[PDB]
Amino acid sequence: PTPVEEAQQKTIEAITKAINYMAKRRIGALLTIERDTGMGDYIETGIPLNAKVSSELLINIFIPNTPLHDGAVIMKNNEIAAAACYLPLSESPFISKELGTRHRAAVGISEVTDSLTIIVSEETGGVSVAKNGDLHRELTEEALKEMLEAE
Amino acid sequence: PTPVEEAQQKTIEAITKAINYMAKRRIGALLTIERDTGMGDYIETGIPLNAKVSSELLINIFIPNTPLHDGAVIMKNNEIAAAACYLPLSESPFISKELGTRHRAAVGISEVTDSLTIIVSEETGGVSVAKNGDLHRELTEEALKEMLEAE
Ligand SMILES: COc1cccc(C(=O)n2cccc2)c1
Ligand SMILES: [Mg+2]
Repeated sequence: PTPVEEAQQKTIEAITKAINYMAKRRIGALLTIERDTGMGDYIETGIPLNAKVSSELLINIFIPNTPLHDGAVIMKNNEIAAAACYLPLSESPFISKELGTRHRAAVGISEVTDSLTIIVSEETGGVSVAKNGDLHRELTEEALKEMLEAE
Repeated sequence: PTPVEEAQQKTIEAITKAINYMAKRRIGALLTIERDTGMGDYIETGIPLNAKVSSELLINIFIPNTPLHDGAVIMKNNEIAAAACYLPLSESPFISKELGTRHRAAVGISEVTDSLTIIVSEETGGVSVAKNGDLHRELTEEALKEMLEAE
């Protein structure tokens, strides 16, 4: 594999390890991966990080009662661009009624970009992904990893 | 002021805001600012960030009982280079005997570099600075700012 491909694999490994840990601990999380539609307008609403990705940094961002935990992390390739970002809220009727703002924000950004957003529920620990206006819930660890690899 | 001057002042303000937050909550912290002596060997022992400085990120790094909080943050060229870094423990017999390994690590790096290290005590929330092999204890906010500006 090329350096670009190896870097992508390392970033996938960092994301999945972080998400798997937050799911086990019921740590709510909202992580949007920019794709070909630029998300600068949303990145600029958060706290700039421009940080190398690591599982450790991803988890710490979302620890409850901390400055960075409310709002979305937006990643650009192999960097965490910003945290505590605003995303627009979807009004889609296909969002389970019991779900809160993180899931609605994820679907919302997925309606106006080609990004992939991962959500961890603080209520159940369930992991979901929003893409192209659809929310896919209750993902296994294997399914999430495959989704990211395909992305 | 010049761009460089404004950037230095912004970073000092971000540091002092984070230190004040951790002192109030008695969150142990260890933050070393690289100066003329290169610290790459110590940076390489931690988790790479190369992140923009913010008080928010500093606070979200230093969360008790997290891997990212286990060691020193090292700053270089107005960025957070890495977190959870190793620093050498001082063997000086002239450090206050009630202080533990955090303060000995700060003094230790200050014995072999021209860096400035800030320490927040998890026992008391007291703020200290290590430079040139000495520990300056029980600093006020004004005292810490003066040290950062002098540095
Ligand atoms: C010690 O419990 C914690 C608490 C918060 C964050 C982490 C962490 O950074 N990781 C967990 C698995 C890989 C990375 C661990
Ligand atoms: Mg299902």
